[PDB]
Amino acid sequence: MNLMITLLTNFTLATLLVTIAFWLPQLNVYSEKTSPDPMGSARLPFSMKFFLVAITFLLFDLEIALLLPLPWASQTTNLNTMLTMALLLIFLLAVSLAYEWTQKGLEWTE
Amino acid sequence: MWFEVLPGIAVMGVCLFIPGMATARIHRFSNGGREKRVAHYSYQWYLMERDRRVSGVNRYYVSKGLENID
Amino acid sequence: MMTYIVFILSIIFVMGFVGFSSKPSPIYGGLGLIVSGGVGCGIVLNFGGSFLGLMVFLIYLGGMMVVFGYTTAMATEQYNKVVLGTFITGLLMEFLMVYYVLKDKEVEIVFKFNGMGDWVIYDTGDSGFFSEEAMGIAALYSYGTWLVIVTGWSLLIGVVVIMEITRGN
Amino acid sequence: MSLVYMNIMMAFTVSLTGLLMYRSHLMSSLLCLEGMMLSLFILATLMILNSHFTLASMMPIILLVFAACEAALGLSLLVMVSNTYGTDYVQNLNLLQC
Amino acid sequence: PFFDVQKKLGVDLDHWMTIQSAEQPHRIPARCHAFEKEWIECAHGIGSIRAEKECKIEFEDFRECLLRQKTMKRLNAIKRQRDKLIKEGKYTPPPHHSGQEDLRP
Amino acid sequence: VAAFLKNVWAKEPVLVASFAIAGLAVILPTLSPYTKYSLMINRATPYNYPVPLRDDGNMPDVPSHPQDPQGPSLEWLKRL
Amino acid sequence: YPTKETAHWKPPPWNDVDPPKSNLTLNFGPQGVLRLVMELSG
Amino acid sequence: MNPIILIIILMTVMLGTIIVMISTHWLLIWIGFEMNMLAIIPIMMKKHNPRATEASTKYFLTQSTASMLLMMAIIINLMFSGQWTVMKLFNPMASMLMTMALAMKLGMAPFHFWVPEVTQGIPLSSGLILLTWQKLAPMSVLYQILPSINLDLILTLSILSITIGGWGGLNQTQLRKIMAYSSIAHMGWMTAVLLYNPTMTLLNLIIYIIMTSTMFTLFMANSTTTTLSLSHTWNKAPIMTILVLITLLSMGGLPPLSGFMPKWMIIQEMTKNDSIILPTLMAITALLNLYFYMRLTYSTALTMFPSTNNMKMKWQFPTTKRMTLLPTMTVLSTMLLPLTPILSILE
Amino acid sequence: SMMRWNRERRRLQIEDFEARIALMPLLQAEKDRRVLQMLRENLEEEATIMKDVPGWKVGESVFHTTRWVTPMMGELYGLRTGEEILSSTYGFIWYT
Amino acid sequence: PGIVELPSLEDLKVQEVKVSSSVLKAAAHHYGAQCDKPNKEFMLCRWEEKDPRRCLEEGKLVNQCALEFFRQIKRHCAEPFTEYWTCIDYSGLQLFRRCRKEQAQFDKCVLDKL
Amino acid sequence: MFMINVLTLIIPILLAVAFLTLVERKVLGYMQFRKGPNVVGPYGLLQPIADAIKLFIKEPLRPATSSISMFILAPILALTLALTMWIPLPMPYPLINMNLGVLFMLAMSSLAVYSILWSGWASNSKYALIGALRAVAQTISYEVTLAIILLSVLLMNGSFTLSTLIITQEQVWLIFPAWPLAMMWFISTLAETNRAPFDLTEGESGFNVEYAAGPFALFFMAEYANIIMMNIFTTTLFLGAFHNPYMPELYTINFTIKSLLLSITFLWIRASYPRFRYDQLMHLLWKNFLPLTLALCMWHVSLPILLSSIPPQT
Repeated sequence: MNLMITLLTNFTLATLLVTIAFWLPQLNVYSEKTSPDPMGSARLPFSMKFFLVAITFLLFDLEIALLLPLPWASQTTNLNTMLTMALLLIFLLAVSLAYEWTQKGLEWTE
Repeated sequence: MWFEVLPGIAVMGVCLFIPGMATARIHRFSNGGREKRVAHYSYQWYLMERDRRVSGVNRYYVSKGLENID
Repeated sequence: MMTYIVFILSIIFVMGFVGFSSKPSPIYGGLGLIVSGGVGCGIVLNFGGSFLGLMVFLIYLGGMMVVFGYTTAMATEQYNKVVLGTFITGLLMEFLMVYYVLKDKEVEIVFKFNGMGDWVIYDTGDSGFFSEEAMGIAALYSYGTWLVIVTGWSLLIGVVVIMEITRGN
Repeated sequence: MSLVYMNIMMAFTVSLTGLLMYRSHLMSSLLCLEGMMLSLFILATLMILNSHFTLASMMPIILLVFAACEAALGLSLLVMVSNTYGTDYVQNLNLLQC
Repeated sequence: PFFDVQKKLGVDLDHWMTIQSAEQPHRIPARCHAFEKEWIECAHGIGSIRAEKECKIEFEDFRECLLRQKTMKRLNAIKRQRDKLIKEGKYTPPPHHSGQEDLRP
Repeated sequence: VAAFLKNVWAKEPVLVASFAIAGLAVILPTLSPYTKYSLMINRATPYNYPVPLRDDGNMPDVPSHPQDPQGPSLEWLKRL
Repeated sequence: YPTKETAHWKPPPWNDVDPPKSNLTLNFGPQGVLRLVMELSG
Repeated sequence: MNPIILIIILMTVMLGTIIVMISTHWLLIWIGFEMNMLAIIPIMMKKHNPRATEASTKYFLTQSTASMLLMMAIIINLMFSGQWTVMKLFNPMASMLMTMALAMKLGMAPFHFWVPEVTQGIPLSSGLILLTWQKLAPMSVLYQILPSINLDLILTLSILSITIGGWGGLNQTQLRKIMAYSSIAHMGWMTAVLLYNPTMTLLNLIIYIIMTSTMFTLFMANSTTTTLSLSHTWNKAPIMTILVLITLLSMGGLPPLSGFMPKWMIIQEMTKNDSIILPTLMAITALLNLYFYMRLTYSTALTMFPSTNNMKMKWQFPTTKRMTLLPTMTVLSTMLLPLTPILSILE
Repeated sequence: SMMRWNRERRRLQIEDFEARIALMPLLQAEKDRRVLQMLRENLEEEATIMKDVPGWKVGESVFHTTRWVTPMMGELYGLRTGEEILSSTYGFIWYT
Repeated sequence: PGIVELPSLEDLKVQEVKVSSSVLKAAAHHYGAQCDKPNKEFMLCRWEEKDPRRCLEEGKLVNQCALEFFRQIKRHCAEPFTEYWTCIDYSGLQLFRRCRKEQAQFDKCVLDKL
Repeated sequence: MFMINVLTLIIPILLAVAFLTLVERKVLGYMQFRKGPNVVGPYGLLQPIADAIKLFIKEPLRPATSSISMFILAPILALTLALTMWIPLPMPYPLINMNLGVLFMLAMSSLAVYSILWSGWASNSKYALIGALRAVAQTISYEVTLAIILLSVLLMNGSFTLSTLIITQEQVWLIFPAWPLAMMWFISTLAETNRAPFDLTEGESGFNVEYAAGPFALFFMAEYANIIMMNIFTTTLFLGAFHNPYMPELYTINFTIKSLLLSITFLWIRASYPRFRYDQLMHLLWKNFLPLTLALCMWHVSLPILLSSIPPQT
């Protein structure tokens, strides 16, 4: 409960800071800004490379989560099976990186 | 002269040095002149609860030694 | 009140799902389901599963719904009644079941369900010098050979799928 | 069983009734799919952690990863619609009927 | 159909995860290891129909160990009776159920 | 096999360094004979109690006390 | 079996290929000083 | 369409299906299902046209919803059983959720609404794959869970699927939608018999797989997608018209052809369990199936539709396509009746 | 240097595990007496709380077998104050 | 079902080892070396009977002999034990590696006196 | 007495990032032959106070907010993720001791991009959205390489607990047998904080252009808190100092010294190199950092088995 106490205290201090930054200068009577970017009227272009590198990040992070439990696993009895599994998984990461290299993935956003 | 920015470095040092010393002193004061009994595993927590039950005070940091037995 | 904390969070969890059940806009739905993922991970963490909770934080929230927000930022250009009606319907059903489980302490929807607090099914035993779920996860590299093989094969095949079906030619 | 179990069932039925009767584009359907994801993950983790089945801690993480890749596939599908009709609305999905 | 490659070429793939009473690292016991052991030893090699007709008591005990429904009902009835008896105030709880009893160790 | 090696070193030193390190990490656990030492180190860690077994009357390889000489000792980790 | 509701269903194209039914332009402000009209493709 | 990538993808589909077949754990069943659908997604995006994207989007949404229902059933079964052997379930809700999850996966009505659309928008090889190999794994899943299957739900799904498939195939003129509704009707026919004798289910599955493979192989060989080009094919090769006529005669269960083998023997396992009205109703809907089959053969071979002028150039070039396994699967779909008791090998 | 230090750390881990192993039978006996005392107190309290309602046998175990079954948290601490319940069923997880 | 059988408190009243965690941790090795046979008897009974109610008296034997350990600590070499357990008790992790000099002193005092 | 410890952790964080701004200002001044602020007080001691009071009374920028709730929530989330994340650092004992503290910091550092995403979404300008997407892509990739490097580091350590890592670094420092991992971690700490020579958040448009000056100040304090956090993390985990269990303030002084010189090295490196391009650092990871990092992970997961040096779990 101490962790949640720290989280609540920190979140309330952030709330106090944003309340000071948002409502405290409203006491002043400066002006009202009527205010009548390079984007004139065109739609936002769908740069496909950003989406591709985002889902590549997603897949790599997923199998990084697969790769994670080695420090806990290092105390297991069957060390040979662990070594084979870890080397083959990192080899799978290398193979996926090589494929993402070959099929024009790392071009125009290298 | 190169010895003019070091007051800011010293203020940085005391600012980064105050919370560690503060939490060490608070840990030493709160746990009865001892460190905080860490519990990374359930056996350590069970010995923690055994100490709290044995102590007769419901505070483990007042530990009972050899004199508590006959 | 405190001892039902997980149950309370579970209620908030249901609330979180209502926060994107009506689906008014994908961005607000993503925010509501982010909040629901946080409270569901709190539910997991209160049962002693630190590793599974941080799996939820690291991968589900911080590594995949980030990609969901990235994709939905590529559409849904910036600037309902039945949305709000379904919101009040879900609110009424949620609160009605809340009074049902807080007064009767028992209900029937599909099976017999009890409303008593969940602090009676835990264990007073000790696992020793190790967390049970920590080496439960750690047993993957010693026993789970076929599962790791098919997982790596499926993820590599998903990489193949991403390279192929989004090429456009 | 426990009340949190029934709360997870009610959450899953909420995600089910949100996934079927949509009005918006495919992002709402994928968000409700992620609701199903989260509900199944929390239910499996609670079951495994309550009954002390140590090995079946392989169940929750795997129960994400596979369908997580499947979820990524869905994102690509939406991009295809975003490369064809401009908007990913479900009312534009009326070309295969005739 | 159900092709049994694992029983054919004699290689285990998922038999270890299949049951809760199987071998697990550091021999960590489940809550209902004995109940499941007795249920499986009751229902081995006799067929599913005779297993569900003859070993119903062991499976019911295993289900009660997993779900804990009768214990829930019993404890809820006891607690509700305690709340009622504190409402009309005929009985008072002893000091050993309040936290001031000089616990055993 | 010689000019191609120096060509891939001059073109992409990172890739050939990664391949060389991966090959070393593939071939060195099998070549180094200290893997069995880690095996007996991991297998001898007492995470659970060595629960005593009932003496029927005929068991010379088991002792009646932890200080008795018979049984598996762990002095090889002490000496190394 | 044409009815009123399905009276507008055209036959599908013989190759089963749907007909397909630009580039970014930037106006950099003057906020030396230069105003650039910039054309981008990503 | 890199041949290495296509080979790897096909091997992944085969591996996923065989993982569903040979596993003893529910998680591995779901693993095979997920890898199968993930690797079958690029098969329906072979031609790179927006209709394929539409069909694959609908297919992915339906299969993912079915998979989420499948985990709902698995987790409920774990709650009420505490074990993971692929066998009879230990909860009626688990059986109900699993039954409509597999009905959603297999395109059983009223969860059939994706089947006539998706098959309309994908190439004929992908349509053959979806209508032939995809049906194999959930048949194994339904076979391994038959003690806990509720009779009322599977019977309602079967009769609704047969009736809806016949009545929906009665109207379509495209070949792929007719094939989809015929597949729906055959799925209902061979799921109606599952609870009584699954050997009949396996026999009908093998017969339907062979006959649908023959039909799709003929459609890719003639390069015909609608009724009119299939009518026009009689200038090019009359022997192909004779072959499609005889296998469409076999497709409606008319003796002495192979298609009369399963359904009749399905009736042979309806009167054993004292059920008489049910095989009559499914026989009447099979007559509806035979009606639109007869319409297809009237359009194809039993008449002589008017052709165009360019057929003459098509008379100067033989069929250069890889007509693979067409004669063997054509013979095995017409003259297999006197070898009826071969179904004994499926026990 | 790190192989030497890891070997020394492994030796210290073996020593601490041996210390826990030699220590734990006393803890097992103490825990056994504790859970039996708690179960007897709960059984006696259940016997004397409700003597008026019909259809009740005291000590009616819900399991058909006569084998010993491990007690629950709710079976032991289910009749005490809320603070002891909190410190028992959530003390370890919430301990910092 | 059947009535669960429970022994009363009269079979559960014994003297208690009212000592802290570090007090048991400091002399745990000599605990395992000196009073080993009743501990082995009690846990073999516990592991084969799988029932506390059939092993209680055996545990009482342990709860006697363990006290016979501590008395032998108290009457002869109480001061080195006091130094050792307070040095162990200062550490929050209760590490054995940070009190090697007091460990050696206690070992030497025990080996000469007992 | 716990809330006193929480306050004494969270208030010196704000003082430390204000003095980060002040010290960085005079160091960048003195690095480039000029002088820093020395007019307000003795050696510019009162400059951050003037900065804070100036930034806490100014007018906002008044943006056309598409989502007011998201615009409010983004700086609160940024400050929360920068401030509550300092807990598990062992100096010499953490405020809250977790068995998985490094995983905790890694998960929240991975999800810290939500503030950038919501800042991009709150501004209606599409170029700000494009810059936010570019920053998010860079951050998620660089979090991937951070995850691999940290995975290698704690598989060398063997346990996820941060307090045992001090015990691990007792004989020799971790930088001696993991120097190539040290260089990749130094580039990653230079690069993950949106810093020069990879600072694309200033060259051509920031991800918070339409945000007000108050939220901009909150974002800057959050970024500098993350900078000090990961600098102290590098100091603790690669340069672990001697820690007496009875005499802790020598360890506190020692790791404070290493943290101060590592922050000085940060200000040094930021003042010596021109900015890169987006495709340039994408090429830096996706074709040069990732295979070397994977090879290092392979080598460091194969080494302790062959060396009989598998570290203890406990």
